[PDB]
Amino acid sequence: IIKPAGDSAFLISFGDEISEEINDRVHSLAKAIEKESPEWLVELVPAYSSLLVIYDPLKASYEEVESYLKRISAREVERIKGKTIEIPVAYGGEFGPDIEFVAQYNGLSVDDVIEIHSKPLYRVYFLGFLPGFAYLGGMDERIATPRLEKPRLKVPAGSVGIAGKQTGWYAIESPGGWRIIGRIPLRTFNPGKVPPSIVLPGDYVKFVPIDEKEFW
Repeated sequence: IIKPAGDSAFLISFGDEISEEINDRVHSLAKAIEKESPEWLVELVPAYSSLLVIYDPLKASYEEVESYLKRISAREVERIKGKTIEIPVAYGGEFGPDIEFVAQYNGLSVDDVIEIHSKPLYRVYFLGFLPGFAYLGGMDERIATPRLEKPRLKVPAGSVGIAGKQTGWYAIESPGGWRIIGRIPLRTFNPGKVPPSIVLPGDYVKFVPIDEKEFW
């Protein structure tokens, strides 16, 4: 989101949001630009939710520089879209027993847990098999919540939980003491599918709140 920034400069702007996903967009974009090295490039100054771009006005016209940054940002968003798997989660109620305590331990409503949880773009950083679990990075800290004092013996397949600053899900029924906030209806790990998990490390995940009814 792309605005002029004074003398021979533009600011890409994401914007206003201190955020690890934001931080990495900035960085990835600066990188995407550095991959081209356009001949008109003077400086790139990342900030937490923006990137300053400065150009040599003898090399590139203003209108050129503006257009190009619009085009390189389009292609960054398309690259990240291609890497993004959308995951429906029915949050609260029977599907997540522990959501009320997550809210309350953090001083929020349940609806707020749901927005804060499903807002980021998560990175899949590790997968385990047998029992399958997907471990994710990128959770907002306002929903951080320690584990149950004693684990449940049977967590249904698809449970989305929190455990400190981590979120992830139980791919099949298994023990665990993570705070369960929602359940996924997709069979996320399926031996005898190729590949056998729907996300692989290095993929991104977008959780998508659904109701009970387009859960079943």
